Amino acid sequence: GSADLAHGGQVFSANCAACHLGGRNVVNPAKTLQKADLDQYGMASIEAITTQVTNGKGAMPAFGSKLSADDIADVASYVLDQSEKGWQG
Amino acid sequence: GSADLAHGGQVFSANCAACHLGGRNVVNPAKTLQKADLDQYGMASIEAITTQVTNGKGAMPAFGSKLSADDIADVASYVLDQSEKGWQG
Ligand code: HEC
Ligand code: HEC
Repeated sequence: GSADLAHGGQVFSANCAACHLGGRNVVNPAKTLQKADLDQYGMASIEAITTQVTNGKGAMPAFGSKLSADDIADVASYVLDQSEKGWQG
Repeated sequence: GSADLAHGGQVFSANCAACHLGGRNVVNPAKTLQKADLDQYGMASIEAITTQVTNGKGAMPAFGSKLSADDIADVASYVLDQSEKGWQG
């Protein structure tokens, strides 16, 4: 799949930063995008992130109608990369 | 439509309070459930609220498949009532 990290960061800024700026989670600080939280909840994979972005979960909206498959693959790759590098912001 | 306020408050607690506790908006503080904001954005009517709950908007998830139409009508009635009276919490 698509794994354009820089484009993923753009998708992230346009669609995810409202709730996950800097890798946080303003709606649920127990479920951030930080490595330990992704690991805790089985979310440290492209497949898991793609599914949740596409379909939504709980208070997280779905993005499948607004974003292309490549947009979602890119943002998933961006999230996982940032979690491995330690987020900033 | 259904206008069971106390049931609407239960729907609100289970589905909306993660983001709108006390009539606020943790994601976008310019778009709270306070009367002045609902009035400003044309959201101070039952159908405006039911439509946005049903379809989602921006970072707000959709609920149209997860809640019955009466649940959505009840939560809209609760939101309007609380907004007009003044929220607590
Ligand atoms: C606020 C309305 C959000 C938007 C915009 C985005 N996300 Fe989200 N995210 C939000 C919540 C409330 C949760 C927890 C959902 C639940 O009940 O389980 C999440 C969770 C995630 C996760 C998992 C994090 C973890 O388990 O620790 C990921 C990987 C994630 N969100 C990614 C993500 C993306 C890539 C977004 C933009 C397309 C995005 N989220 C937006 C709230 C919100
Ligand atoms: C966090 C993930 C949210 C959940 C859960 C609920 N809402 Fe929401 N709401 C949220 C956002 C980010 C916004 C702004 C959307 C935009 O881009 O315009 C809203 C907005 C509303 C409004 C309008 C408020 C206003 O115009 O001032 C209403 C009436 C509203 N939300 C109601 C509502 C209901 C009843 C919910 C539970 C079913 C609900 N919201 C959940 C974020 C979130």
